[PDB]
Amino acid sequence: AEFVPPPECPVFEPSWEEFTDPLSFIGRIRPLAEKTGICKIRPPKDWQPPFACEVKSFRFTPRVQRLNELEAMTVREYTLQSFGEMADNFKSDYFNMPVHMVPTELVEKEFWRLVSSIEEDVIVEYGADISSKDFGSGFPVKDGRRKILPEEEEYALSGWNLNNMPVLEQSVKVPWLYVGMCFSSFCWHIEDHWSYSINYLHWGEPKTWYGVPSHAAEQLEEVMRELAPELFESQPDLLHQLVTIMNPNVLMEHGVPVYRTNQCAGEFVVTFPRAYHSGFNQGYNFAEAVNFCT
Ligand SMILES: O=C(O)CCNc1cc(N2CCCN(C(=O)CO)CC2)nc(-c2ccccn2)n1
Ligand SMILES: [Mn+2]
Repeated sequence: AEFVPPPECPVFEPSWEEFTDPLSFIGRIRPLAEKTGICKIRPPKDWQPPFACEVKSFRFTPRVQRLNELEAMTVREYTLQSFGEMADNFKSDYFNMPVHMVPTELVEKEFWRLVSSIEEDVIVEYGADISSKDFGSGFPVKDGRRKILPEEEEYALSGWNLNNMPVLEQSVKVPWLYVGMCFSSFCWHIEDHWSYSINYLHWGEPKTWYGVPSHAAEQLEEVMRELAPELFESQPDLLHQLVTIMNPNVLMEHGVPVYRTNQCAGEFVVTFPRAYHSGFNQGYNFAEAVNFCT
């Protein structure tokens, strides 16, 4: 009856030698991680980049998300502080306990119950698709728009700085920010041009991920087309991906391999080419993501 968590995706804790270059490291872990779609990377313990966003002027209007909008078939400005105050108040009121005491398995189980619930309409807000050009990237950048301390220059030049990832494909982009709260989510989808993606959680409560390897991409799309609303069945992928929310247990019951992970603060998540992925936030957090080429 209740949610059965998918198996855990691979977690890598590279040494300082293996942490020298991201593309080299991702290429060596590819034989395993591409069989799970997503993977988690924990940097060395002393690798702690400072949060470099202009928090004094950071303002945004988040988007409203109704969890059961598909089942039921049916805009305030915040600062970073005011959104976090709303986010913590929502979670502590909903679970009747401090936000840091709510188990991740409980938020996960309750999230998927609310998505399919008809008698309970839960509505959250998500600060999504905030460009790193608006208020700066979460990573220090030698832009000249903000001071970089000597202890922060190694992070401004690091290859794991998402602003330093290669983004140009060989033929004949900047990171985006996401301010999450409890139950704010993103549905199943693949990146444009089947591109890689790397995600870094700067701070806050964990972000729960679900991933499907690329070898099962067609199987997921077939299951989606079979069970998604018939009114959205003939929609193109770029538009259907806006409303492709589906319980992972439903995919697993149809033979789709699904892996999960809890991305905690200071940890990376890499999605491989054509790896369908979805997830939700356990609470107030801040993430940065960019597509990169190999
Ligand atoms: O929350 C994170 O830390 C990043 C999760 N990853 C996203 C998030 C995203 N936002 C936020 C969630 C709502 N939402 C969807 O649910 C449909 O995707 C769309 C807007 N949009 C994308 C995306 C879109 C088009 C092509 C590639 N990617 N990826
Ligand atoms: Mn995406």
